[PDB]
Amino acid sequence: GAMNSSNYAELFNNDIKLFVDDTNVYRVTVHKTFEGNVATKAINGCIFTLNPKTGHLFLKIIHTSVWAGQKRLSQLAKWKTAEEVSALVRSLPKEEQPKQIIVTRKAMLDPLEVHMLDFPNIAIRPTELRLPFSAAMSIDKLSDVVMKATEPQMVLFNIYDDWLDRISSYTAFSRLTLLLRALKTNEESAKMILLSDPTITIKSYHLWPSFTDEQWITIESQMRDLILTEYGRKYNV
Amino acid sequence: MNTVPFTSAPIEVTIGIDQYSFNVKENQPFHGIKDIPIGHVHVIHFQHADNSSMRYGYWFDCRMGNFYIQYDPKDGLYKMMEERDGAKFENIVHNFKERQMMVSYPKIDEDDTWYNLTEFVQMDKIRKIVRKDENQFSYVDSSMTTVQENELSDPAHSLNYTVINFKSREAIRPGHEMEDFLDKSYYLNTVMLQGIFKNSSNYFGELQFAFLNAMFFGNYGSSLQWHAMIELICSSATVPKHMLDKLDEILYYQIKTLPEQYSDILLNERVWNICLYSSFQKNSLHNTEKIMENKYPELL
Ligand SMILES: N=C(NO)c1ccc(C(F)(F)F)cc1
Ligand SMILES: N=C(NO)c1ccc(C(F)(F)F)cc1
Repeated sequence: GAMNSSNYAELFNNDIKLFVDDTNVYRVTVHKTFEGNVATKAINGCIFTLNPKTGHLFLKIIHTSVWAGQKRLSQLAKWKTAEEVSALVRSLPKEEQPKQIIVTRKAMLDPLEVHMLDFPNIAIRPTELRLPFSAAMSIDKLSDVVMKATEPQMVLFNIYDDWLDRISSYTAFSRLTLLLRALKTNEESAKMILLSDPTITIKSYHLWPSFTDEQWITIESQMRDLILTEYGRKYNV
Repeated sequence: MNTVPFTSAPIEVTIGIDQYSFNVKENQPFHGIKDIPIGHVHVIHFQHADNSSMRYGYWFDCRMGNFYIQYDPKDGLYKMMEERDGAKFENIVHNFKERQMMVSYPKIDEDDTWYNLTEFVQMDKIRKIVRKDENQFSYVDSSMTTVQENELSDPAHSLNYTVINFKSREAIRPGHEMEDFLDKSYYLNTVMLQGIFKNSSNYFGELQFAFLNAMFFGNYGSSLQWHAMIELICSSATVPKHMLDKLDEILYYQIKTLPEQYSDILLNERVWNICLYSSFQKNSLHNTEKIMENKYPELL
């Protein structure tokens, strides 16, 4: 059934599973026309498909050409997502295929179920958690590769960098969701926290800065304060 | 005009014949039903006074043989049986008719209700849904489950309705996932009408049979099948124009006949709101939409 706080540790067991977030698949800028009407212009998007145990991220870049001449794009985007996730599963060797796929938005359930009919043993699950994966395009290297794409492209990352050498996947996922929640709630302030010391460098082959264990404690503390503050600046408390 | 004689009435029972019904008291001198119109299937059904559990009954066509009802004290129900001795049947019925021990099928002459509810229903096809080949008549009751229900447990006692499942490989062409899920025309027209049913008359007949079992027996699996067959048509953008017009008439008479006090359990809110107000055919069921709005505006 649905994934929630009560069954949270299931994410880090040894059954392969993927989260699928479609938030950033169909992305537009809304603008005025010469006649004073409003129009949209699409920009490149991405499917965020993530193994929470290993950190492996399958970033399918959605090039704006896929929308050309199509109607009801917000609806199409859910079915395009499901098409691409199904294609990804079919491309994986059997022993790498997931046993569950957890969609972050319930509106993905039927499109994914229909595209995965050939995989009756793969469970398609919703979640009650409010996961911050929409903020993935606040990660500079992810944003960069999406915007530069000139054609459909899949790019593979490990969203945990090398963290699993030193911490467990429960702790790594907690760190990731904290970073992404902060970026979602106040992007400028979160980026200041991560990047105001240029000597703590991002390795060429990484996404996040090369913080020591003690620096990660300080960073994580700063992210919590930002989230609680914004919750303050928001509701006035 | 044919006759379904009754050996006796040893237990108090409400007896239905099509849309009519009457109460018979324990050991009341009742010996059956006469003047049954020829040319239609019929259903004769029972609800015992003491145990309203299990409505049950028999679908039959008097053209196919001489049928009668005799109560079985061992199995505790009124059973239909076929009398193969035509002379014995004529003579026993003649005595019963002469003593005026039979009720008369009380058909008003203006009234086409039963024709309209059974227009496409045939016993030969009904026997395919209810498999008991040694009999010419078919038993149904409140509890029998459908093949599709069993898949999700006695197969001999199941309602073999056509399995409709919108999230199934049968319903969804590989490569046309979104197209086929959002517009079910290829599932309706190619898979079901051309492939399985063979024509719309067969589609309408099973749909009508599914409704009548839901209404008369409270058979939940039949209600599921009725709604699924409606939803499959309404969710198709491409439906032959004669089919839509006929569906509107079919549904109008079903809604007209439904007991007002059973609408809460026999009508699925989601299907009807989707069919009448959201679907491709939202504008094609004028008679059905008008009676639903004047009779059940709450459901909507
Ligand atoms: N007990 C019976 N046979 O042994 C029997 C009783 C009544 C009928 C009827 F004519 F009404 F159909 C047929 C048979
Ligand atoms: N051709 C059919 N498809 O199964 C079919 C046609 C008519 C009935 C009926 F309910 F009227 F008996 C049942 C089935």
